Amino acid sequence: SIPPEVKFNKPFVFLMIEQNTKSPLFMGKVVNPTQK
Amino acid sequence: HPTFNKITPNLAEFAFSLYRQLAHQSNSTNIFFSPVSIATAFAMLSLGTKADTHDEILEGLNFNLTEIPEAQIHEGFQELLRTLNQPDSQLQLTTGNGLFLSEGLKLVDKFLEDVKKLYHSEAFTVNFGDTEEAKKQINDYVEKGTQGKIVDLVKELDRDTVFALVNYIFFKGKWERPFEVKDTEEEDFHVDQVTTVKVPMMKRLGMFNIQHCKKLSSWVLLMKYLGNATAIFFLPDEGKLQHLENELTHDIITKFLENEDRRSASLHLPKLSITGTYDLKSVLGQLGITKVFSNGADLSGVTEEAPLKLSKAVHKAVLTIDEKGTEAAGAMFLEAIPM
Ligand SMILES: *[C@@H]1O[C@H](CO)[C@@H](O[C@@H]2O[C@H](CO)[C@@H](O[C@@H]3O[C@H](CO[C@H]4O[C@H](CO)[C@@H](O)[C@H](O)[C@@H]4O[C@@H]4O[C@H](CO)[C@@H](O)[C@H](O)[C@H]4NC(C)=O)[C@@H](O)[C@H](O[C@H]4O[C@H](CO)[C@@H](O)[C@H](O)[C@@H]4O)[C@@H]3O)[C@H](O)[C@H]2NC(C)=O)[C@H](O)[C@H]1NC(C)=O
Ligand SMILES: *[C@@H]1O[C@H](CO)[C@@H](O[C@@H]2O[C@H](CO)[C@@H](O)[C@H](O)[C@H]2NC(C)=O)[C@H](O)[C@H]1NC(C)=O
Ligand SMILES: *[C@H]1O[C@H](CO)[C@@H](O[C@@H]2O[C@H](CO)[C@@H](O)[C@H](O)[C@H]2NC(C)=O)[C@H](O)[C@H]1NC(C)=O
Repeated sequence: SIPPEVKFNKPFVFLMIEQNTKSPLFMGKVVNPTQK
Repeated sequence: HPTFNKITPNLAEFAFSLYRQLAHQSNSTNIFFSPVSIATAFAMLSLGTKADTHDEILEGLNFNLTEIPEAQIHEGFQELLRTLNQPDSQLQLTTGNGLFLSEGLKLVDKFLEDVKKLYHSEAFTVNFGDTEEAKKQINDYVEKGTQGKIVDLVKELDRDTVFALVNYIFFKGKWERPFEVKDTEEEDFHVDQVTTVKVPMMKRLGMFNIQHCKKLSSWVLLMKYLGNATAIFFLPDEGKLQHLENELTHDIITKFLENEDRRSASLHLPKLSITGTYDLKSVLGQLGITKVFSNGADLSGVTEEAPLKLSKAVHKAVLTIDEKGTEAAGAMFLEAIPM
């Protein structure tokens, strides 16, 4: 596909960062988004 | 000049290293923490610590005491916390640190002053004889701070509790490049090789800060918030999930953060609500933090009346990502009892 298709349709890691300090606010891993 | 980037890389490396412990626990469950909510709780505790048990804490947090004097780490934290609780005009972010102390306690008036100054902490007198009233009063603080997102932090409060150290963090910010709701459409998510979950998937076709590192074997997406926050997503190549996790290192993050080059792409990513609710004791154990959770524990920095120890280290965080942004909240709970 063009432009190429980037589907987050599987377990990914993510994290949130404050810019000024570049300090790691939150870090996560999503294995299943229906498991709360 | 500034202090937060004297501690930042140490935070960062802690987080990851904490992560890998959580990920070693179950491969089957979502993880979500706030490395800052955790880390600052154990440093203003460490103010009240001495010898071995002090050292493990600080050390445990990825600090290397020979290379950095104790006194500077807290100056660092004093700065980090100042800077987080600054008024970003578009983004809302708040942290707070609280002590809840039994009426009967007499403290080392220095330790008190230290936490008040450095970690800008708040101090409350309670009566831990009325367990349910004390439980209430704490959970309100966290409810009030996390604006209603974390409500039951402390489920089981111990009868003989001498003090509680609680801290929170609250984040609510918007995308710069927000999703158009009309496009959000239910698709498949492939949890496991045999489990398949239907999810509302947000969609945009545009010019994103995306790239792919053969290094990480991943795709990497950077989403700015309006204001002084940024979200970073990593999508590992099939089979390379564990690789991704081991490859993560602070400096790699900083590299990405300096890149601002956009690629066009077709981006589908889920809308999210998860939580993580942890009893950290076993995890911090592997990270080498034992003694505070032992009868070896020295907390003579706190009070002289009795030898204290730490009984519970229980953290909770909650994520919500939608098309307009994200609201996330975490909190750390530490309870201390006599031997
Ligand atoms: C978390 O980590 C886990 C690994 O620790 C990941 O899970 C593992 O994933 C693999 C995927 O390949 C699973 O295997 C599948 O097994 C299906 C058949 O199941 C029977 O036979 C297999 C052995 O062939 C066995 O593992 C099963 O448990 C079950 O048999 C049981 O076996 C034991 C031991 O002999 C026996 O005592 C029991 O009596 C017996 N029966 C019962 C009822 O218990 C296969 O059909 C699957 O094949 C597909 O996938 C293959 C891999 O791609 C592919 O090559 C094939 O062509 C086909 O497409 C598959 O092999 C594992 O069972 C599973 N668990 C473990 C412990 O290994 C998990 O994905 C991960 N989760 C994350 C990251 O989210
Ligand atoms: C502070 O950090 C340094 C660098 O990581 C540590 O020193 C190195 O440690 C490894 C493992 O023991 C040794 O193989 C290296 O030779 C050390 N480097 C040097 C230059 O000596 C150091 O151990 C840390 N401080 C403490 C007290 O552990
Ligand atoms: C994110 O943080 C920056 C600081 O890096 C904020 O900018 C400062 O804002 C004040 C006004 O509130 C100015 O008077 C300062 O000069 C600014 N810059 C610096 C370097 O201190 C900024 O407002 C924040 N949010 C956004 C949306 O930019």
